[PDB]
Amino acid sequence: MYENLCKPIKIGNHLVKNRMKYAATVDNFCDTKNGNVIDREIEYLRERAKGGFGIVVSQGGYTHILGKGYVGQMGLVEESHLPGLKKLADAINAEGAMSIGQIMHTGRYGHAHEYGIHEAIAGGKTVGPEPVGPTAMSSPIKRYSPCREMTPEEIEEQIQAHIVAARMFKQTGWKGVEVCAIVGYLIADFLSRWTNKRTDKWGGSLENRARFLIEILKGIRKEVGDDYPLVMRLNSTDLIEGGNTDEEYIEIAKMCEAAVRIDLFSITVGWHESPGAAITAEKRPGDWLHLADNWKKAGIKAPICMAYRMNQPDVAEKAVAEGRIDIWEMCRPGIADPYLPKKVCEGRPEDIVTCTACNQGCFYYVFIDAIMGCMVNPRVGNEWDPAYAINPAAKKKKVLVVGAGPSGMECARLAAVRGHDVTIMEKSDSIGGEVKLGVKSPLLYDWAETIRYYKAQIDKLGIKLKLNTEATADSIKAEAPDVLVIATGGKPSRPKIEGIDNKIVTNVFDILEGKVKLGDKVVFIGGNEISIQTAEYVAEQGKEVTVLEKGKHICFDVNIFNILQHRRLMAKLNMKSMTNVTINEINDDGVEISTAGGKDVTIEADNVVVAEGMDADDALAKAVGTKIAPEVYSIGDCAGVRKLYEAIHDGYKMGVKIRG
Ligand SMILES: CC(C)(COP(=O)(O)OP(=O)(O)OC[C@H]1O[C@@H](n2cnc3c(N)ncnc32)[C@H](O)[C@@H]1OP(=O)(O)O)[C@@H](O)C(=O)NCCC(=O)NCCSC(=O)c1ccc2ccccc2c1
Ligand SMILES: Cc1cc2nc3c(=O)[nH]c(=O)nc-3n(C[C@H](O)[C@H](O)[C@H](O)COP(=O)(O)OP(=O)(O)OC[C@H]3O[C@@H](n4cnc5c(N)ncnc54)[C@H](O)[C@@H]3O)c2cc1C
Ligand SMILES: Cc1cc2nc3c(=O)[nH]c(=O)nc-3n(C[C@H](O)[C@H](O)[C@H](O)COP(=O)(O)O)c2cc1C
Ligand code: SF4
Repeated sequence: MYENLCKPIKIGNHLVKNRMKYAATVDNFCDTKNGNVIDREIEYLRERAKGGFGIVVSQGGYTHILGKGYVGQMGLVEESHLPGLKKLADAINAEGAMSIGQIMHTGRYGHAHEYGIHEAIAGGKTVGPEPVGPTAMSSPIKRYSPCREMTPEEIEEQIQAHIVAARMFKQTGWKGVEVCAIVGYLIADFLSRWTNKRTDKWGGSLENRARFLIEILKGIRKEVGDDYPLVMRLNSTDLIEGGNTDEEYIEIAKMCEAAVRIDLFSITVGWHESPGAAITAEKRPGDWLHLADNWKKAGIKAPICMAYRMNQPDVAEKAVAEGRIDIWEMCRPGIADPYLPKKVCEGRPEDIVTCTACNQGCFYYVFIDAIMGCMVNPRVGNEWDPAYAINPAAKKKKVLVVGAGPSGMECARLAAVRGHDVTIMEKSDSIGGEVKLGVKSPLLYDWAETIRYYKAQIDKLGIKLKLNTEATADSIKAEAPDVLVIATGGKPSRPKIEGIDNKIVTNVFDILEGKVKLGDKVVFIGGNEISIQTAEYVAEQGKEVTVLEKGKHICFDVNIFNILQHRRLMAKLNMKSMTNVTINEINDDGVEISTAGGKDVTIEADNVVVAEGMDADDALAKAVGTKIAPEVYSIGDCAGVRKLYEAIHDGYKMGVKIRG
């Protein structure tokens, strides 16, 4: 089934069992006080190695405190870091994965001041805690603070720190070393003409900008020796106006191959300051592969790997078959499903927990300096935690799950995996709940992969699925289960708006279930994530859509990464939006609003969607109490409206805790 992806490959002298590589992922799982590797990190990475990845990369470790860019970033500076690095290599290696350690000074993106640092020693001098770069400059975005210009002594010290980092990996049993020269971190800062205005030997010509990197590479090669695998990450495109050209990145790669033997090139897209889409759902699998072709035709010797929205095994298999890339590299597909390679090579891709590119538990949580999680994978960061262990149930119980939404389906899946006798009662003709409605939205196409996964799991686990079956107090009593799990989700709210009872008024459920025929002018009251995604579905059908928000911003419940993707799509779809508006009335003609400036205006509509929020659909839970069955639980939105992350996590927590 996946002959090309499951084919072995030599990386330097080391033979890798397949073409699937798990990419570097800073997750804030390391000790925030000192950069030490701890059990949370060991177990996270051990699971990707158990999952069958041929190559497992560590997160990028800072070579100096000023280069620490995440609250729990791994350190590569002191002798005290060596024990944890050994423990991490042993855990990855024992699984038969090639352990590769990554070196990553975050440069201009450093946040030492926020991590309780007020002073440090750099280039033999006491300096402030500000981030460092080849040139003193500011960032076009708030997140990153103005950087200080490194002295040549600081530049020389960093080459030495990179060599030391490489030595630390080799002595602790790591099978290879990866130099992170991407996305706007320190090396990428010296490489790009946008960030490097230096007039000495470290900037100017392309060779001068590449000198820091070449010196780091030459230094590492001399230290680790000729037989040790030395790999690297380099941009194929920075998506920065005034940055380096795509051909320039190829010329840099050729400078690297000419100085040291490079055993693998990981090719990347964008900088964190890039205004364009790189990793969102706007990018489909294979949208970046032409870049790999250009590296191949330029004559790059070393094997090449590429990630960047490559979440589909069929797209990657073809890419490797055609020799476009030698290795399918991935980060978020491996966060979502650490067993993706084991599933690919056993020929069971219907079992894959696909990454939906929601950027919540991964990108968002890490950038807001929180412990990394995952929407579709509740085990992310919890692999080390005994409360998340999946153990067979001693005595089998009759488990009744009410509702085939994501919380109910995750609970049912875990309870059946652990050996319970599980039944799901679903009031509609299909599974998925609000996920089934959401999949109609332009950016939520990968939600069909979530429906596919659960449908295949229910089948395989022998869960008794009862569709078109509304659970009532009497049908529960007839079923007589040992455990009742209520997962009836949420329902659109009905705020106290004048003229809400008007026939022009509809809701998000009616739109997405096809229970309403819409006109040409459609007006949405509410600017939350759900309202926006239903509005985007309506506008994509070539209709005139206006979104009215009483609060200060639209997409107020949307994470920082997805905010941009909605701005781009609402512009492309010619969508109108108004914030700080007072909704006065809904009438036959549309909705009467008063702006914050005091202007009374009529928003003309054929349909008015009242989408201000969701209420818990808890009527069943209130009707039956806590005594209808020996154990009664409410999970997901019916227990209090939250979002998908909390629904899938509630489901998992419920499924693992059902006792025997
Ligand atoms: C989520 C951000 C990281 C930060 O956003 P934030 O809201 O925190 O920005 P800020 O607080 O500074 O406010 C700036 C304003 O501009 C907007 N904005 C922020 N970043 C922007 C941007 N990059 N382009 C255009 N506009 C941007 C933002 O919505 C906001 O609007 P406002 O609320 O009305 O003031 C954002 O810059 C962003 O999504 N950038 C694109 C990320 C990207 O594609 N990177 C390359 C692919 S990922 C990659 O290769 C990589 C490599 C190493 C990594 C290591 C660790 C973690 C991730 C890594 C990823
Ligand atoms: C258009 C849209 C877009 C969204 N976008 C996002 C997003 O981008 N990010 C995010 O985090 N969240 C998003 N959400 C919210 C997210 O989908 C929900 O939070 C999540 O589905 C809640 O899961 P749940 O299992 O608790 O409930 P539900 O998904 O609502 O499932 C409940 C299920 O129970 C069934 N049911 C109800 N009563 C009974 C009964 N008595 N007997 C039997 N079955 C019954 C229903 O038919 C349904 O299948 C979106 C929702 C919608 C509608
Ligand atoms: C939470 C998170 C942390 C990341 N940390 C690193 C890192 O330490 N080093 C690195 O080179 N890339 C890092 N990346 C980038 C990924 O390795 C990957 O190249 C990128 O997310 C695109 O691939 P994908 O679509 O498979 O996720 C990170 C990405 C995420 C989601
Ligand atoms: S949190 Fe969302 S984007 Fe990140 S790995 Fe999980 S499903 Fe993918």
